[PDB]
Amino acid sequence: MDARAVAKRPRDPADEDNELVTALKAKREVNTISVRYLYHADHQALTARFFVPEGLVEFEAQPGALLIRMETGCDSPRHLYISLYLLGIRASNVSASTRCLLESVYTASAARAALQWLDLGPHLLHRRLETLGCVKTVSLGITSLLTCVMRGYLYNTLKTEVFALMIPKDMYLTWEETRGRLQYVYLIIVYDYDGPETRPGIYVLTSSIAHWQTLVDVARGKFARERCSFVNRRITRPRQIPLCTGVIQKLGWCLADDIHTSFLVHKELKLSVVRLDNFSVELGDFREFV
Amino acid sequence: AMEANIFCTFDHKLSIADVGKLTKLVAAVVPIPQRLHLIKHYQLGLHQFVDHTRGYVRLRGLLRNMTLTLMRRVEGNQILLHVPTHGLLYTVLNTGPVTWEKGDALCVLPPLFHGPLARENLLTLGQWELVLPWIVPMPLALEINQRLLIMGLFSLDRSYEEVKAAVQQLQTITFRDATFTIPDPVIDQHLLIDMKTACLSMSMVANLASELTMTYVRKLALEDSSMLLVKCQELLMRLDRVSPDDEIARLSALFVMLRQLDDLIREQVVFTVCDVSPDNKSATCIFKG
Amino acid sequence: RVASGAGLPTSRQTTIMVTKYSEKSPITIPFELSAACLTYLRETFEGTI
Repeated sequence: MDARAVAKRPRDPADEDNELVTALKAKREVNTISVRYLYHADHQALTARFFVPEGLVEFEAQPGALLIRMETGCDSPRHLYISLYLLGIRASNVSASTRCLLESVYTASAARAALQWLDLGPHLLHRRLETLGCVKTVSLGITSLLTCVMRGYLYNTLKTEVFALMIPKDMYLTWEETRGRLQYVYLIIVYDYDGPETRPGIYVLTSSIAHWQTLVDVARGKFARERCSFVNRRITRPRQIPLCTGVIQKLGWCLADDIHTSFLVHKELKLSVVRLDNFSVELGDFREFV
Repeated sequence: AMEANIFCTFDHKLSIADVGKLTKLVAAVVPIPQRLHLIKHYQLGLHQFVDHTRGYVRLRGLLRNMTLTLMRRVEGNQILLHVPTHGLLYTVLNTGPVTWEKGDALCVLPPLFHGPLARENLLTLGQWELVLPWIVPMPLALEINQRLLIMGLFSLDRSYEEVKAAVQQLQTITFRDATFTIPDPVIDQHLLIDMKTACLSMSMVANLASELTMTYVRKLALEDSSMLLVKCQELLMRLDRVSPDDEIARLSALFVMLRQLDDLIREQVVFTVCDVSPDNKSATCIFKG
Repeated sequence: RVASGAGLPTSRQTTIMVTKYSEKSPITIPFELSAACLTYLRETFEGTI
């Protein structure tokens, strides 16, 4: 209220002690727990913790990968957390070699159940997919425990190691030869409304464009064939209601200079990926366009 | 090391048992009409916006421009409120009647229940009654908007029996262990002005699209430069089987009916769940505004 | 409680408050005093052995 209260210097957290230290220090006790440095205090990245059956955690022992919860019309397992790589057996964008590689690692019980559950409803994918973000640790049980990162950077405890977001090479897509100082990342689902299949193509775009209209005006200019396919299945088959040719959600943002090609090896299966070293996750809703 | 907190008082003689009724509502989001610092309790919740005359979706439009605080602490003679900022996580109580799960995209809707119900024992005064906005996940919100709008579209032909059985069908909804039912927007065979404006705007934009677009794309075929444009008028020809200032007026009224529908056709996800507490009473959500 | 391993379900803070009550059980054993005894107890008579 006085001059010194406003003229007080701002507060720094590392200078003052923790709550527990000054709580124990008053009543004069010491216990076997070391409390002078408390972990995870200076961790700006908002995280969580999710369970997953063992059938999905292949290509997941490496830290850093997208994680999307998929819907399931049942009651007990009605939500299921699948990785992006296990979604690779659904994208028509994926070539045959990479598909036969990564389908030969998910030969367990629950992986094919999610594969069937994607192709059994009357709805599309993006009416059943909900993004959760990126993992940073596993636990490796028979029911493995993951720690996904909701908003912020990806790092180890004590920040000694910056985890990197991995995306497979087939889903990667750029629309400029000159990347800016920054480029955001987007998750693109674009549906092919052709005759025998409505199997969509999954893409992850790294663009320097921020404003959403200035993204969709080139999204139409890059996916024109699927727009013609949508209007073609509309004019060909009436009494059907197609919708949402392309769906785009903002995944996060990167630094536009650490993006480099790498690979992950698991069960001696080399898969060429794109490595974004300093990725900050910032999720968004599945925004839909035509 | 205090946080920015908006203090709300109470003017009535709130008893001890009424405070004990209030103390259970810790993580319950309450809207605020205007970012003041000290506010009376008459502007805390939707009961400043209750209108028997006006409809429901007008409250949905008026909930968009609010400020959605959280009850930080309840004590004597003032209540703490915490304005959330984008990026920090907060606990939210499941004041809505729908179960939640990990990672659902949460949205804020005006409550479709009001007044007498077996679980609507809320914070009440002699004239004040605290009412809470509903917090439901995103596709349930989309589905509920579609159900109420279609049930508003059947307001005129309610005399028939197929339409009545259709209203009985659309009024209920099955969800994850939910036998939930909504109220009908029509009462006593006449429709409220909010729903009437909504269905009128939608019917007007549908009628103007069915009128103008054939002429405009037929004019566009002379300056045609993409094959996507010639094939779209082909389905107009398939489906079908003036003063210029009036034409400008028609286009302007089309865009007016488009502008008067953004309160229905879109909604912003507010919370997404990091963790749900066991017994599903509360959950921990990051903010997203 | 006890510390479980990694990933196993842990043990949370538990508060339990119970309340013991108290019953009641009165007793009564009456006794009669004859009117002859109460007459010859407090009242004084003539001086006879």
